[PDB]
Amino acid sequence: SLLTEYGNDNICRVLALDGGGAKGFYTLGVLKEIEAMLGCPLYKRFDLVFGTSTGAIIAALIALGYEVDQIHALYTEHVPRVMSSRSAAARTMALQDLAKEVFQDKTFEDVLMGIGIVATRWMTERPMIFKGNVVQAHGRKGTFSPGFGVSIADAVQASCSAYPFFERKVIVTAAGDKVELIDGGYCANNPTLFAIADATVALKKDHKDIRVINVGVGIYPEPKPGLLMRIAKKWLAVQLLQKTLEINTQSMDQLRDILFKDIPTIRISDTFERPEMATDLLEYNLDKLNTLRQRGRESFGAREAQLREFLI
Amino acid sequence: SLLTEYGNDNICRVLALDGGGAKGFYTLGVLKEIEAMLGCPLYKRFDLVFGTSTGAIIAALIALGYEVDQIHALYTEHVPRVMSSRSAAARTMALQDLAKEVFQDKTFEDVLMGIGIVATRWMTERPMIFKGNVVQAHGRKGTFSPGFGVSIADAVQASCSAYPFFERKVIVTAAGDKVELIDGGYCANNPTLFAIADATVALKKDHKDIRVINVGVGIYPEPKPGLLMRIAKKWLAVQLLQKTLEINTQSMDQLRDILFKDIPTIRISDTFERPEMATDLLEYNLDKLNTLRQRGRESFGAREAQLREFLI
Ligand SMILES: Nc1ncnc2c1ncn2[C@@H]1O[C@@H]2COP(=O)(O)O[C@H]3[C@@H](O)[C@H](n4ccc(=O)[nH]c4=O)O[C@@H]3COP(=O)(O)O[C@H]2[C@H]1O
Ligand SMILES: Nc1ncnc2c1ncn2[C@@H]1O[C@@H]2COP(=O)(O)O[C@H]3[C@@H](O)[C@H](n4ccc(=O)[nH]c4=O)O[C@@H]3COP(=O)(O)O[C@H]2[C@H]1O
Repeated sequence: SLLTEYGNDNICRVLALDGGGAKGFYTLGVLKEIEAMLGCPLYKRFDLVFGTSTGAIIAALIALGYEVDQIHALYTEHVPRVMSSRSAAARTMALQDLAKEVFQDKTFEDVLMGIGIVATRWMTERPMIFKGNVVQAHGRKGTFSPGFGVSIADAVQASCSAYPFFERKVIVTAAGDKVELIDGGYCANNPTLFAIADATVALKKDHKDIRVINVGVGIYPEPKPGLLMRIAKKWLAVQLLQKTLEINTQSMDQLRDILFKDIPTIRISDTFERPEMATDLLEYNLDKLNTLRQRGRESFGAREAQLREFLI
Repeated sequence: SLLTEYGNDNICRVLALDGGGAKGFYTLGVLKEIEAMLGCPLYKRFDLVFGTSTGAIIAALIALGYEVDQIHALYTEHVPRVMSSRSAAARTMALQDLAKEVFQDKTFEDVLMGIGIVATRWMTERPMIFKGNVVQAHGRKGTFSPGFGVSIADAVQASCSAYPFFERKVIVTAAGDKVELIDGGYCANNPTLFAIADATVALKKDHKDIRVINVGVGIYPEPKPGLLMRIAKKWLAVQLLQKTLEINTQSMDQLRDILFKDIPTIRISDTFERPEMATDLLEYNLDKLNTLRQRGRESFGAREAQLREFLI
């Protein structure tokens, strides 16, 4: 049904997807409406998609040409099960199962658009960004291999490996370098700035010719310690994890606005008074998470006129 | 003794100081040597100083015209006592005592150079940066008040209030807005990028005419859970706090390098195999912390030739 076709212009259209546990049902609600407004799969209209943690799941599926409805079905099938886990080993196994089943043996040579999948290096404590094409590399292009030769499953699993509650994910690059990786949300749970870095620096696009759409997971009432103590034994570490991720997400958006006022950007992550959920790490109740789909469609509707102007 | 005088050029010299508990003895070791190499108090040569958490203590004293030896004496007198606290209430009281005793009733109208003191808004989860002069504001300059009318004590206490282990610090701005603030290290424990944002965007300085010096606290062997379990009851939250702060520090440096390759910058935060310490929150043993002073002087000596070229 997504038969609408678009001409080519010199405008770089960038999509940046936040991480947020199983609450990306909100993200998919926003994306569904953007898809139906365009009349084409998202990879045809967007030049670059960045994602972090469970947002990298969506970003990778978009880059492989999936339609949002297909993404929603896979996301429903696998993401809540990961978050329902209540042991580190169960969480890591659930996540490994998701990665292989969803992405199989696809690689970063298989993508149909620019991509960036953000993880965090345990050793250097700096990001490792799996990319698809050398033209968005900022250096060392003689040794560039798409995705470091790593499969999309391993890159997405790394992006999601929120140690200490998941195991760290060990990777060996095509150049023969072994790296231990953890969740990308520690350095850029909101990956918009990173995506902009590719567009401005690596793709040499002028700020006038960039359109950025950054979709989050939405903002909901924070779980209080009384609830957290009943479901998590390390409740304070669980709360600290959530609060720090939120700060990283919001402060990253403020920094983008400070440094890149002249880059047209729409961020979609509205505040709601329901549902009352656990943290991103722990929430898996599909009855609550499915209502985030509607909330995402509501957030699109509040911005549809400007989104039409961005994406044409 | 600091009698050397320097002419005026159009080069913006920027100093950016990481947070790191009581381990800023390392920072002061680096700064002592920079001071003695210059022959003047740091505020005469530097145009802008940014600091976060215990690094904002040093940055504020530099901005008030203190000499590094004076800063070291105050830092020794008050910072380790804060970190020796083993209850939230004891920590918050120790920190309040430090703020008032060290800075008394000085305000952001009392500074002798540009300053930025970074804290984190609990509500918006975005930075609140206390500044001294409207010319480094990026907007809303009609309502600008130096430091929001807040005293340096309250701004530095806010920058250091690492909730959940300190209480959040309540502030009322000169415009009559009340804000709850926590440690700046949650959004920019390394404040170099923020400082660069002021120099490039707000001060309209060309990248060629900026010199950035970013001093950290150094990198040391990480405490393992066996040790942490013996000194902290919420040891996993304590470890997560340290690891996330480190990632914020190092990833912030990587992002600066990606976005601002053409801004001359020196970062000084070397790796050492001793001393073995607790996390930044918990370490207070002066016998260990005092050896960081020597390590900071060693780190300066490895970069003295290039530091001479930066600062003349
Ligand atoms: N848009 C951005 N926003 C914020 N930070 C960014 C961004 N881009 C890079 N970085 C950081 O800068 C460091 C060096 O980047 P370089 O581009 O200069 O060199 C690249 C490239 O040549 C090659 N390579 C990259 C991707 C791939 O799929 N295959 C592959 O071969 O490896 C190096 C990447 O390694 P890391 O990713 O581990 O480290 C990066 C990252 O920490
Ligand atoms: N260099 C930077 N790097 C990264 N982020 C930055 C930087 N600078 C600002 N921001 C962020 O951008 C938001 C809006 O900044 P604006 O400069 O546009 O307006 C300012 C100013 O007009 C006025 N004001 C500022 C300081 C002072 O001592 N008295 C005073 O009156 O208040 C607003 C500040 O409030 P916050 O600090 O709470 O929010 C900031 C911050 O989140």
